[PDB]
Formats: sequence, structure tokens, C-alpha cells
Amino acid sequence: ETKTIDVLDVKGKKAGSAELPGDLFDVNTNIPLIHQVVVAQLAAARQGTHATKTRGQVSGGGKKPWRQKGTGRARQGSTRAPQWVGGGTVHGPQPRSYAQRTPKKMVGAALRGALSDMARDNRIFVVTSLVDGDKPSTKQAKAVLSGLAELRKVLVVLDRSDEIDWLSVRNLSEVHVLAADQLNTYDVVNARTIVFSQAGLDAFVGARSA
Amino acid sequence: MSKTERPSRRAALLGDRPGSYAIARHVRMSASKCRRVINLVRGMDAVDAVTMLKFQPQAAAEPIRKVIASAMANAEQTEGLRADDLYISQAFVDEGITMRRIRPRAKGSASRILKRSAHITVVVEPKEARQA
Amino acid sequence: AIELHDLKPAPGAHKAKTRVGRGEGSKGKTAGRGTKGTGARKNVPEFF
Amino acid sequence: MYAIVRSGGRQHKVAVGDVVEIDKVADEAGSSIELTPLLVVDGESVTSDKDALGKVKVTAEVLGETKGPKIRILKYKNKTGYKKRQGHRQKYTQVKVTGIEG
Amino acid sequence: ARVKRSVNAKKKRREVLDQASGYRGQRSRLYRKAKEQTLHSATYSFRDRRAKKGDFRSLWIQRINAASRAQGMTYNRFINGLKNAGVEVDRKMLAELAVSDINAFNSLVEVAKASQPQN
RNA sequence: GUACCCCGGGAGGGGAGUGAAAGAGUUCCUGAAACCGGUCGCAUGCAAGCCGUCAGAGCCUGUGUGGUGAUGGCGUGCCUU
RNA sequence: GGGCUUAAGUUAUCCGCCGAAGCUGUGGCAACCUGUGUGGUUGGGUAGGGGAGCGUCGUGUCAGUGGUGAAGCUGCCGGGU
Ligand SMILES: [Mg+2]
Ligand SMILES: [Mg+2]
Ligand SMILES: [Mg+2]
Ligand SMILES: [Mg+2]
Ligand SMILES: [Mg+2]
Ligand SMILES: [Mg+2]
Ligand SMILES: [Mg+2]
Ligand SMILES: [Mg+2]
Ligand SMILES: [Mg+2]
Ligand SMILES: [Mg+2]
Ligand SMILES: [Mg+2]
Ligand SMILES: [Mg+2]
Ligand SMILES: [Mg+2]
Ligand SMILES: [Mg+2]
Ligand SMILES: [Mg+2]
Ligand SMILES: [Mg+2]
Ligand SMILES: [Mg+2]
Ligand SMILES: [Mg+2]
Ligand SMILES: [Mg+2]
Ligand SMILES: [Mg+2]
Ligand SMILES: [Mg+2]
Ligand SMILES: [Mg+2]
Ligand SMILES: [Mg+2]
Repeated sequence: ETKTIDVLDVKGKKAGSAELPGDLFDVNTNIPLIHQVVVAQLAAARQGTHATKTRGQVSGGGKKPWRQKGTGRARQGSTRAPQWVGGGTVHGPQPRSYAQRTPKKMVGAALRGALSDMARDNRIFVVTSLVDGDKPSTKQAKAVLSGLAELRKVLVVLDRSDEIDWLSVRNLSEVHVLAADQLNTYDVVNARTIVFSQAGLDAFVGARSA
Repeated sequence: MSKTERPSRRAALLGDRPGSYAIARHVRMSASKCRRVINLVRGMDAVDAVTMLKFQPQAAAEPIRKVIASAMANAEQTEGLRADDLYISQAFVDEGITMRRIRPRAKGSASRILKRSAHITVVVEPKEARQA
Repeated sequence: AIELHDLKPAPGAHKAKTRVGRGEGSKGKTAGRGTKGTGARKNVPEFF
Repeated sequence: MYAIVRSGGRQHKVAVGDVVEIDKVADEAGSSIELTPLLVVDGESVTSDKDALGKVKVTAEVLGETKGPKIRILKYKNKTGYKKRQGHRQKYTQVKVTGIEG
Repeated sequence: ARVKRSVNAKKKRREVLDQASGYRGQRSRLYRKAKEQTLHSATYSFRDRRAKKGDFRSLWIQRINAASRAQGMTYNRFINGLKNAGVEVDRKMLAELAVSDINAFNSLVEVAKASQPQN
């Protein structure tokens, strides 16, 4: 299935039409592959700043606590041995990075399938803009009522071409706003609708396509 | 929870029966040595108990006596009962805080000394409750 | 419409870790090493 | 009047109106099953021959399904580390004897 | 992700100390002693569940012997006679008769007597 | 952060007050186990016991399930090595 | 061991019986193979190999839930291999 389809550019009521090129927005949704890509994405978000002290890094503990023989006590070599209260930790966490070297083709295919899953569910909308003039949150909150204001993702273009739209949707808390060059599988699988801006869809389609 | 009659010492020692009680907490005497006298005093008439404890050679007889007297006094103030028609219905000794100390022994050794304490509880009731 | 909670791996993709020395219902006590000797504690070099 | 009857590798002494526990059968509650008689005692009269016991029918009514006691098995041998935990219930069929007709 | 052991650890301790809730001394109070005793109890109970069959059969055989010797027949001859007569009443029901219905047992003794080889 | 009253040399307690809660009273959130006891039920002073297990009377309870359990059989701990 | 020659001793022979977690009966569970509508075989186990799971903590998402009472602790009545 690679049929390119036509969707209604809206701007509230009606505008021109926009193509969903099929090579993306109509491909197989691969659940294992999308799961791998999303897990890798959530692993790359990990700070990984967890460390513990081994028996050599704990303060003191240099000298033998008592003699090897004759005391009637068990043999001990240090006060910071791991079985001591206050001693070192054996296999505790140490700082690490969790980012995975996922192949590019897999990431692109997973984003494609995630987009197609809801292009076939008719949850993708294209608008010219969400706001006229200055930055209201009320106006584009009214405008994003192409569906229920719940788990929506607003795809706008650049950090400057849609400054007004970005600042408008910034505070909705049920809207995740992305630039078209930063489209990722996690935010698409998380979204219940995608609302592209016209220029955002243009940027995404031009960046990656056949 | 949201239930009535929060637990109390009176409800567990007497439970709507006439009578009273007293507790001497943190008595600097071992629980076993207090029990050696409490076993004598349990079940006896209260006035007989205090007069006998006046003559008991043991050191724990002076704390326990006071507790009994206090219990009697309480019964003479919240219940209107007289001292001569009260009997020691219940009596027990629990352990208190035990302090740790060191006694130096021979050859650089130190042995442990435990300074034990006791809580003494005495519950008195009218003599008519002995058979009821 | 897949949503994030319906993403699951392929069957057999994520094999469970075998945690050793966690009781004798599994590889417990000696943890697969046997008793005594060199192999009980370190390893043997392959050139040896 | 009573009978020694057999029901699934076990024998029971039944009388009319007796609630008896039987090895599980495939029959629904309220159905009427038949127990094969091995002896009939009517008072100073004991039926024991096969030809006469073939005539006698013991009929009972299936009450429901009961459970045996819960059994904990813990197989153990010292100085090996070997243990094996297991459980058992052993469901049965409760039955009410409704007739012993010669 | 540091985990504390108590919440998971106390479950088996509560189970074992509930299973040891009539034992004498340390066996009913301490989890380690109670665990040793429950190992022994499980071995004993598994063994005695199998030995119960033989124990009850021995008791039935003794009672049948006693009841058939009052009628001048030994147990071996009584059992052989019931086998030859075709009456397949097992020793459990035979003992139940020998206690509760002694007249039926005596009639069974007569049946066994009439079915002996007599040789 | 317990006025005041009672027993007491005090400690402690009993009434009372504050507080939603004081068995949240300064040893103060929660308050486990070992361990220490008071009370009640059963058993226990002719008995040889890895302390259990199976069979099992009696008593108490019956919240018709539960506690204890005389007596009979069987039965030499756990781990390491 | 008691006791046994009035054998309960040795011996030959005959007729019965007892006796295991063996075998059969009945009721569950499980592994493998097999025609793929019969079922058959199998299921003691240390070192050890393989397979599949319980519980604890953190965490994405979804659905929630909690002073009309969460966690934790402690009873009783149940449940599963
Ligand atoms: Mg050092
Ligand atoms: Mg060194
Ligand atoms: Mg430290
Ligand atoms: Mg000196
Ligand atoms: Mg071990
Ligand atoms: Mg070793
Ligand atoms: Mg060796
Ligand atoms: Mg080796
Ligand atoms: Mg090297
Ligand atoms: Mg090798
Ligand atoms: Mg061995
Ligand atoms: Mg082992
Ligand atoms: Mg058998
Ligand atoms: Mg005040
Ligand atoms: Mg409380
Ligand atoms: Mg506290
Ligand atoms: Mg006696
Ligand atoms: Mg002996
Ligand atoms: Mg078998
Ligand atoms: Mg096996
Ligand atoms: Mg093994
Ligand atoms: Mg609510
Ligand atoms: Mg928690």
C-alpha cells in the first residue's frame, strides 16, 4: 500500500488541498520495529547519572582491622569490605549512557509507519495557521478543535516561520508541538491527532520523500 | 479508623467494671525482682497488701506498695469506693528501658552490665467482684 | 491509533536474563561452577 | 436395608437418603446415576451372588462437585539442595442415594 | 533503583511460621528452626499419606480376623473362601460389617465356609 | 507543649483540659520480629521425647469451625564438604 | 526380644494368606512422539544443560483510584501446580 492521498487544508473552514505522498503516510505499521525505535528513543533520554562507591573508594579502610589469627573473630581485611555496614557497594550502579545505535533505515521506517497508522485513521489535519497577529493561546485553543483537545501534536515549521503558532500552542498541555525536522516515532505514536501547518507539512515532505 | 471507643488502659484492665488502676513506669529495679513481690501481692486484699509490703524485706516492696496505694486512692476518687473493700484484682510487671554500662575486667577486658527497669501495673476492684 | 501501550516486542526478541546464585530453584549456590578448583573462582587462559 | 456398592475403584455402604462422596463422574447436578451393588443387607437376609445382585439397582442423584483437603507436598532430601513444592485438591462428586430396589 | 528486601522477604517467613503454629519451643517462634521442622513435616506427611493405606488395611485385616475366628475360621481361609465364592467385598467394608453388622459378617463367613476346597 | 485537682519525696500515674487524633505528651509519625509478661481454654507429676507426621478418644468451643490433645504406628537436625 | 522341642527347629511336599511409593483399579496434572477423530510412551535425581514463570523497586502509556482513608503492619475467611 503506497497510495498518495489528498487531505483538506482547513484554516478553520476551507483552503487548498495537500498531498500525503504515500511513500510516507501510507506504509506498513511494523509494531516490533516501532517498539524498538521508541525504546531506543526513551533510552537516549536517560541521564544515567547514578554512581556508587566501591570498597576502594570508601573513606578509610586501609589497614587490617585485627590480626588474621588468634582473636576468635572472623578474618577481615578492611573495615570497608562490602559485608560491613558502611562498606563498599559491590555491583552498584556507575554512570553510563543508554543511547543505542539504531540504524537510520529502521528509525525512518518506524516514523513512517507511525504516521501511516493515523493517516489511515484520518487523524491528520493540515491547516494554514492557528492564529492571526499576536500570540493568543485562546484563539489556537479554539482552532485546534478539529478533534477533542487531547493528545494532539502540532507540526509547525522552523523556529521562526511559525513563532506565533508555536508560542500560541506552547501552554496547552494537551498539545505537543514539534518542528517538522524533529518528527520522531515516540511523539507520533503518543499523539491521537496530528495537525500540520501547511508550511510544516511542506518542510516535512520536502525533507524526506521519494 | 472511623470507629468508636479508641483503645485505653481502663477498657483493657477493667472494661466498664467498677475499680481503678495505677502504673509506675521506669522503676529503676529489674522486672524479675519486682515480680518476686508482685506474685505475692496479686489477688490479695489491698489494705492487707500494703500492710504486708510495709514488712516485706525485699527492696521492690516499697515501689509496689506505693503503686497499690495510688490505685486505691484513684478508686477513692473516681469511683467512690473505700480502701478496705478493695482487692488487688490484677498485678503485673513489664520491662522498661535497660541502660548499658561497662565493668572493667582483668587483662584489658570489659564485661557488659545491664541496668534494667520495670513498669509495675496494679488493678484494684471491690471485693464483691472476686467471685462474679 | 496504535498508542504507546500497544507497542510490544516480537516473541523471542527480548530473552530474559538468567540471574545466577539466587536459590537452588535455579542456578544457585555454586552458580554453575561446580565445587573447588581453579574453575570455582576465576577462569583458565586459552593459551594454557 | 443397605448395600455395599462400588463406584470407581472404591466401595461404599449406602442407604436410602445417604449423602456419599464419590470419585468424580461426568454427570451434572440433578442427574440420576446408578451404583453397582456388591452386597445387599435387608435384615437377616444377605444377597451376595452375582445373579441376584444383577437384579438389584442402587440409584442415586448427583448433588454437585466437592473438593478434598488442600495438600501441600514439599519433597526434600538433606545435603543436596533439592526441594520440590506441589499442591493438590482432588475434587469429588457428592451424591444422594434415592433408592435400593431389588 | 535500590530495592529494600523486607516487603518481599517477610512473605515466606509468615507462611512458614503459620505452618509451624503448634510446635514446641524454637520450632514455633524462629523462622529458621520452623523451616527445618516444616521440611521434616513435609517429608513425614508425604510418607505417612502412602503408609496410611497399609496401616488401615492392617487394621481391617485384624478386625476381620477377630470376627471370623469367633466363627471358627482363620482369616486366610475366610479370604480364600470369599474369593472362591465370588463376593468381592473389600476388607474396608468387611471390617465395617464385622464391627457394625456382625450378623451379615457371620452370613458371609458361612458363604466362605461353603466355598472352601475342603481338601 | 497538658492550667487546675488526687496518690507520691520524686519518678510515675489517675481525673481534667488542648487538639481532628494524646495508645500524636516531647524516649512524641508509622510501631514488625526476637525477647519479657498478665488473663483464659486444653493438656501435663509411671514417664525415655531430632520434639514432627499419620491414626485418634476426651475436654473446651461451636464464631456447628476452631483450640488443645491422652493414647497407637512411623520417624537419627540444617548447611558445607 | 519374649518365648519355643506338646516346635514356634531342620527337612520334603501340598494348600492358603500377609507383604512395597512394584503392578492393577479409579480421579487429577504434565513432557514428547504419532496417525493428526485412537492414543502411545514417559514424568527419582547431585554436578550440570535447556524451558517457562512468582514476588520487590523505579519507569513510558492508557484506564484509573485515595481522608466516604493510600502505603506499611496485623487478624479472620478463601484461592492456585
Ligand atoms: Mg584503601
Ligand atoms: Mg591487604
Ligand atoms: Mg557510605
Ligand atoms: Mg590495665
Ligand atoms: Mg545453599
Ligand atoms: Mg565451596
Ligand atoms: Mg574435587
Ligand atoms: Mg572444575
Ligand atoms: Mg591475559
Ligand atoms: Mg574450556
Ligand atoms: Mg551427599
Ligand atoms: Mg544446590
Ligand atoms: Mg500398597
Ligand atoms: Mg492547656
Ligand atoms: Mg495507635
Ligand atoms: Mg512511635
Ligand atoms: Mg501420667
Ligand atoms: Mg526403647
Ligand atoms: Mg508406579
Ligand atoms: Mg524429574
Ligand atoms: Mg542441577
Ligand atoms: Mg475520589
Ligand atoms: Mg511504594
